[PDB]
Amino acid sequence: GDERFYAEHLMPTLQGLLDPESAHRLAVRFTSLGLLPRARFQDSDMLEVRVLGHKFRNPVGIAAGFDKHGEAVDGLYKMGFGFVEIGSVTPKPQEGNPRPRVFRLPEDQAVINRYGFNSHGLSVVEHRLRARQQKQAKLTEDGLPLGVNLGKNKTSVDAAEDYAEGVRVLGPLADYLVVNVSSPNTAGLRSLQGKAELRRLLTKVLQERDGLRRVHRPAVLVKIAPDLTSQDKEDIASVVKELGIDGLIVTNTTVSRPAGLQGALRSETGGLSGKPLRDLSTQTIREMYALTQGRVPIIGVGGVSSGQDALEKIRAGASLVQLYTALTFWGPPVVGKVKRELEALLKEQGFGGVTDAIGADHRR
Ligand SMILES: Cc1cc2nc3c(=O)[nH]c(=O)nc-3n(C[C@H](O)[C@H](O)[C@H](O)COP(=O)(O)O)c2cc1C
Ligand SMILES: O=C(Nc1cc(Cl)cc(Cl)c1)Nc1ccccc1C(=O)O
Ligand SMILES: CCCCCCCCCCC[N+](C)(C)[O-]
Ligand SMILES: O=C1C[C@@H](C(=O)O)NC(=O)N1
Repeated sequence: GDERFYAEHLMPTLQGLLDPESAHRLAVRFTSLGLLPRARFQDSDMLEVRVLGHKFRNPVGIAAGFDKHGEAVDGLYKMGFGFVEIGSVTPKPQEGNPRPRVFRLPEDQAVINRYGFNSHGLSVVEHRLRARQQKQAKLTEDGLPLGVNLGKNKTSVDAAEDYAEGVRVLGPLADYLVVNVSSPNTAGLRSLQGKAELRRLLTKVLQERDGLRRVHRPAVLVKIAPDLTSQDKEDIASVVKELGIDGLIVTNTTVSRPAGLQGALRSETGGLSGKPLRDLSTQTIREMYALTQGRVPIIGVGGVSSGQDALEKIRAGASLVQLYTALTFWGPPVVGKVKRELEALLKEQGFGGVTDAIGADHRR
């Protein structure tokens, strides 16, 4: 699990041999078989966070979209992530967009994808999680929670009902649910982010959640785009506080193309992730934290590949962070790297632990 060997040799060679979707599929397969490094980094108490009704032994999770179908959850904990989010899962199976649909921008340390919610569907994922449900219960009790990100089918005629089905089927199996209302790659999905129908949508979601038995009742979070107007964000903050949404995930990929991208493939359609997204997502965290008065837990995601990247989102108001794209460039060692650097920076800047640092920028 040597960071330099993966970063300088293994990964560059893998990317030379495999297109990104092939690499992704191979990585999921290897991970689910435990064929990858087991974290030697043992988490210190400084990294522990309590939010969303759970203990997280460290604040660094794997973002949705890597393990879309729930196949590699245990290998991902083994890799050192403090929590795992699977999905997005749609109600029925669907294939997603035609290939190629994932693109590498090496010069920018970025990826563009237009997968389009390729999904095994709720039923398959349900049985997959049921097969390890008790193992997960112990992991969660141990401080390693599981999130499930819910999507909707391309041809769906009623978006709210798709999400409602997801709550009923996978909600009993998840520590938290994510209503993904921010994918760049499904027609019309992102406009579920406007006020009146976001309120209608989330009201129905929360009602379905509340109808689940107490011990099987997940937290519900909303995952938003980096691409929202001031008005959108203002409206989302309002609805979230009004309905009692448990948290926000900030952010999904961007449909923007920031000035300065060098990759040959920069003009491919889809969502951009990685380094070019980093500060855009950090600023969105900062804004949503202020609009919710620091009362609504935020998971910060976008361009995290170092302890500094993570701490900047934490200080901006994130209680937890996720990464994905950094894994595709640096490989598994990046997880321990981020955790180790985060702990060092926390001591360095005088924080007793992660919890003390949450939102710290707003208190200056
Ligand atoms: C290949 C790929 C597939 C993704 N699939 C999903 C998805 O299915 N559901 C979702 O909510 N986010 C998905 N995302 C977005 C990530 O969860 C994350 O929000 C985004 O990539 C920003 O974090 P990062 O810069 O560390 O990659 C995907 C991202 C990538 C790169
Ligand atoms: O996931 C990996 N690679 C990978 C390689 C290793 Cl050696 C380990 C792990 Cl977990 C993942 N790669 C990707 C995942 C999603 C989208 C694009 C890629 C890519 O390669 O461009
Ligand atoms: C029966 C429905 C089948 C849907 C399959 C969708 C593509 C799944 C490809 C493997 C997972 N992955 C995200 C790594 O491409
Ligand atoms: O939420 C999502 C969906 C994913 C996909 O296209 O499957 N692409 C993304 O970048 N974010």
